[PDB]
Amino acid sequence: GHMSNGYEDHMAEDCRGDIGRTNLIVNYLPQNMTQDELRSLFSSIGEVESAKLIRDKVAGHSLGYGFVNYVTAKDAERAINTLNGLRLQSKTIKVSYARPS
Repeated sequence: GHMSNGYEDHMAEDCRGDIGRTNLIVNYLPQNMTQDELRSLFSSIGEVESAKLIRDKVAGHSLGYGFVNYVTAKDAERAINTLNGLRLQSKTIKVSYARPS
Protein backbone atom coordinates (compact mmCIF):
# COMPACT_ATOMS: atom_id res chain seq x y z
CA GLY A 1 0.00 0.00 0.00
CA HIS A 2 0.95 3.66 0.30
CA MET A 3 1.34 3.71 4.07
CA SER A 4 4.45 1.55 4.11
CA ASN A 5 5.41 2.52 7.64
CA GLY A 6 6.43 0.11 10.39
CA TYR A 7 5.94 2.98 12.85
CA GLU A 8 9.33 4.03 14.20
CA ASP A 9 7.20 6.68 15.97
CA HIS A 10 8.71 9.13 13.44
CA MET A 11 11.74 9.07 15.72
CA ALA A 12 13.71 10.03 12.63
CA GLU A 13 11.75 13.30 12.82
CA ASP A 14 9.88 14.53 9.78
CA CYS A 15 6.23 13.66 9.09
CA ARG A 16 3.26 15.36 10.71
CA GLY A 17 4.30 14.74 14.28
CA ASP A 18 5.51 18.11 15.55
CA ILE A 19 2.32 20.12 15.33
CA GLY A 20 0.19 19.09 18.26
CA ARG A 21 0.16 15.34 17.96
CA THR A 22 -2.01 14.20 20.84
CA ASN A 23 -3.63 11.60 18.60
CA LEU A 24 -1.92 8.29 19.20
CA ILE A 25 -2.23 5.47 16.72
CA VAL A 26 -1.76 2.17 18.45
CA ASN A 27 -1.07 -0.64 16.10
CA TYR A 28 -0.62 -4.33 16.77
CA LEU A 29 -3.49 -4.21 19.26
CA PRO A 30 -4.52 -7.65 20.54
CA GLN A 31 -7.00 -9.23 18.14
CA ASN A 32 -9.58 -9.68 20.90
CA MET A 33 -8.93 -6.48 22.87
CA THR A 34 -11.43 -3.64 23.33
CA GLN A 35 -11.52 0.15 23.10
CA ASP A 36 -11.86 0.23 26.86
CA GLU A 37 -8.71 -1.87 27.21
CA LEU A 38 -6.85 0.20 24.63
CA ARG A 39 -8.23 3.25 26.41
CA SER A 40 -7.48 2.12 29.99
CA LEU A 41 -3.92 1.07 29.21
CA PHE A 42 -3.28 4.50 27.78
CA SER A 43 -5.17 5.97 30.71
CA SER A 44 -2.32 4.41 32.68
CA ILE A 45 -0.02 6.98 31.07
CA GLY A 46 -2.41 9.81 31.78
CA GLU A 47 -5.55 11.49 30.53
CA VAL A 48 -7.00 10.00 27.40
CA GLU A 49 -9.14 12.37 25.51
CA SER A 50 -10.69 9.66 23.35
CA ALA A 51 -9.58 6.13 22.44
CA LYS A 52 -10.88 4.02 19.58
CA LEU A 53 -10.41 0.39 18.68
CA ILE A 54 -10.61 -0.56 15.06
CA ARG A 55 -12.49 -3.69 14.15
CA ASP A 56 -14.62 -4.99 11.35
CA LYS A 57 -18.33 -4.22 11.74
CA VAL A 58 -18.83 -7.72 13.12
CA ALA A 59 -16.61 -10.57 11.98
CA GLY A 60 -13.21 -9.08 11.51
CA HIS A 61 -12.85 -8.28 15.23
CA SER A 62 -9.99 -6.00 16.26
CA LEU A 63 -8.23 -5.31 12.98
CA GLY A 64 -5.06 -4.91 14.97
CA TYR A 65 -4.97 -1.17 15.62
CA GLY A 66 -6.70 1.78 17.24
CA PHE A 67 -6.43 5.50 17.98
CA VAL A 68 -6.12 7.01 21.43
CA ASN A 69 -6.12 10.78 21.48
CA TYR A 70 -4.47 12.16 24.58
CA VAL A 71 -5.19 15.50 26.20
CA THR A 72 -1.48 16.14 25.81
CA ALA A 73 1.17 15.61 23.18
CA LYS A 74 3.30 15.18 26.27
CA ASP A 75 1.53 12.02 27.49
CA ALA A 76 1.31 10.97 23.84
CA GLU A 77 5.10 10.77 23.66
CA ARG A 78 4.90 9.35 27.18
CA ALA A 79 2.78 6.50 25.89
CA ILE A 80 5.22 5.91 23.04
CA ASN A 81 8.22 5.41 25.26
CA THR A 82 6.31 3.63 27.97
CA LEU A 83 3.33 1.81 26.42
CA ASN A 84 4.72 1.20 22.94
CA GLY A 85 5.73 -2.44 23.10
CA LEU A 86 3.39 -3.19 25.99
CA ARG A 87 2.19 -6.71 26.66
CA LEU A 88 -1.53 -6.17 26.32
CA GLN A 89 -3.29 -9.49 26.87
CA SER A 90 0.01 -11.18 25.95
CA LYS A 91 0.10 -9.13 22.75
CA THR A 92 2.68 -6.48 21.96
CA ILE A 93 1.31 -3.20 20.69
CA LYS A 94 2.95 -0.21 19.01
CA VAL A 95 1.86 3.31 19.86
CA SER A 96 2.83 6.41 17.85
CA TYR A 97 1.34 9.78 16.89
CA ALA A 98 -1.40 8.96 14.41
CA ARG A 99 -0.28 11.14 11.53
CA PRO A 100 -2.78 14.05 11.34
CA SER A 101 -3.14 15.39 7.81
